[PDB]
Amino acid sequence: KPIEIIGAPFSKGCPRGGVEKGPAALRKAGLVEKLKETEYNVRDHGDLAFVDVPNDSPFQIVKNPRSVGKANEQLAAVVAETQKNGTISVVLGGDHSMAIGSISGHARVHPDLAVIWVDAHTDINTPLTTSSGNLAGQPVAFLLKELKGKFPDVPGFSWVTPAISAKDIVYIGLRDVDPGEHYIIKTLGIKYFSMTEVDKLGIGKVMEETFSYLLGRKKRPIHLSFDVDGLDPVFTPATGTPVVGGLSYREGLYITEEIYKTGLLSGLDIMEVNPTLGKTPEEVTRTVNTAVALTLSAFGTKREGNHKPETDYL
Ligand SMILES: [Mn+2]
Ligand SMILES: [Mn+2]
Repeated sequence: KPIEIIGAPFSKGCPRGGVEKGPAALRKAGLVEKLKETEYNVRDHGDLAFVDVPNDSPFQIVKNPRSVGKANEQLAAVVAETQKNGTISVVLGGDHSMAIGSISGHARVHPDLAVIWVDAHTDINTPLTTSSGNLAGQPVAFLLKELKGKFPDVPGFSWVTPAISAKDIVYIGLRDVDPGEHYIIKTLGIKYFSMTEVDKLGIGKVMEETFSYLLGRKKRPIHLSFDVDGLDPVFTPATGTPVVGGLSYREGLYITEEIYKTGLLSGLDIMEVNPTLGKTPEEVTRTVNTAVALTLSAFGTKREGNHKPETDYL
């Protein structure tokens, strides 16, 4: 099964800049080369070039609506294209607003996909509930069928068509949810494992329940959207919205190892690595290293070890 790396150096999803440098930082560590050592064939699509929309005025409180909408429409096309050729798409973030295009394009080919969203945040604010207007905090609102018509049509997103229902997504790692967002996830009956549930059950039981919920009735493609801020800031400090009390490095790898074992990974997003936000060079190395480790883990690298078949090592 082939892999296609797609860079999304974009940061208009938030006011802070820097996350657009994420793809470069990840590639610098040798991510592409390391992936080629797994049992997957790897193709690098390179980084997408995003055309900035001039005079991109704010739609009400929403910032950079047209630019974000355009970047995501382009990403959606690329991902849909790769999915059509039966390859696994891997999007290297910039900001999480890019999940709109990544998941939308993925859903065009696999409408029955299930989403596992690892994040400290729900990123489900709507243009009407957001207090900042940052689209990086509203991705899920543009993807859910249940929220269609719950907010005004935003300039640059008419191409969007709600990909999944609130019942096809599972959140893991939540600990910084706005009131409006909490109201939404409760009202919509969305399945989630906040840090409270992770502490209660243990990451082992969390994954067990996550798969039983999403795959119990039918096996289907999995789209893993991973926000590095889902892990505690002591592991992934170089990110824009760090929140204390997060998933450990170990828990993060456990998630990816279990997802690899399902053999259902169809799409993956590695988002929010902002190289300009490390307080030191090492904080960046630390963040990039775990983002890289998570990616390789999603593709077969196991902590117990690995070895190539049909090879008598002795
Ligand atoms: Mn996020
Ligand atoms: Mn986040």
